[PDB]
Amino acid sequence: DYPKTGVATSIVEKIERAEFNTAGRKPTVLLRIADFIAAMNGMDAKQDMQALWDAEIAIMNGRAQTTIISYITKYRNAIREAFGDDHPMLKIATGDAAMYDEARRVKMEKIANKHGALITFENYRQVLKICEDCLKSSDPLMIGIGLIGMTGRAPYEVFTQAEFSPAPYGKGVSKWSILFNGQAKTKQGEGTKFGITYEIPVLTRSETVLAAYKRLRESGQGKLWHGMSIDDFSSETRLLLRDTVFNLFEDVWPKEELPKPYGLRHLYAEVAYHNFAPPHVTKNSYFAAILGHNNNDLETSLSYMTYTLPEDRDNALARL
DNA sequence: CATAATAACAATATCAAGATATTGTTATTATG
Repeated sequence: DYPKTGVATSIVEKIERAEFNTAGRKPTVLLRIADFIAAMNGMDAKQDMQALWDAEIAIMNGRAQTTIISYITKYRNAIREAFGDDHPMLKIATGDAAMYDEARRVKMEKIANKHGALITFENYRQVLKICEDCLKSSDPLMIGIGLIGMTGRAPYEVFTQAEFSPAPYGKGVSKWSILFNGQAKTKQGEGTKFGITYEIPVLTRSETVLAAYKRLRESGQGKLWHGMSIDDFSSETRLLLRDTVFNLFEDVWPKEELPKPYGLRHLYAEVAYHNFAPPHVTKNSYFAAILGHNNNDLETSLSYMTYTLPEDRDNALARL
């Protein structure tokens, strides 16, 4: 209760921008958050805080649990922005503890189901070739896609904040590996890849990737993308990227699902493990190494194992 | 009447075991 007044400038600016729009939805949630932070101003009693949060929770009732959790993240971030990390509301404005447990349960359950039913990525070579061809395109979006397919970085990392640099092999450059900076979703942890330049494998010669990236950065849309926030990047590119991926790998992607930009990261993991993995490491370890995870974290890699390579599928049936 | 824009709505994958930050889908709105 040290600060009793505050303003979440993010939401407010997002509303002022949306005051004059040609079309689209009405920012109802942003409005509820704004009115929330507004009502929070001047409060010193915690019972009324609890009542406010009880009503606000009572609002988003007939919705999805994931949606509710995400919205709670929104509210909490708004509170942190407006007042600070010392406000009692942060201990009040949180989700029911039995909700997060159900979430975790469902998550690990899904992963477990995916691990018992791997998808055979039969035409993966064609996809890799498609990305490699996108590496030589003049459309920055395409170059971005191909970069996702080849270096395996996330769309946010690739389009907004990647720094690929030549990796030395003793003396000269490495043909099948580059350097990378910086990782996303790290939240600035002690043992995360925050501000860490580490070596990653690539699925085509390093000169080609470096060239395509150098072209990507110096473009107009590339400059428009650099340093962008996640919401900005979303509203700017998300649907276009989605439909371009939709149209690209239309008839070469596994029939069990639809082409999504993040599948290229999974395929990157599987293939680079299939080609470059040393004999004294496990799959989880190599995955954690090349994907850049928290220190001593091998469970996050479990979410990246959903595909199975045709050759493995073949020689596994060789035991007949 | 489609039509495109827009944010609600939703799920996944990370750092840390209690949530945050990314990626992914659809209903609404103004408008032409």
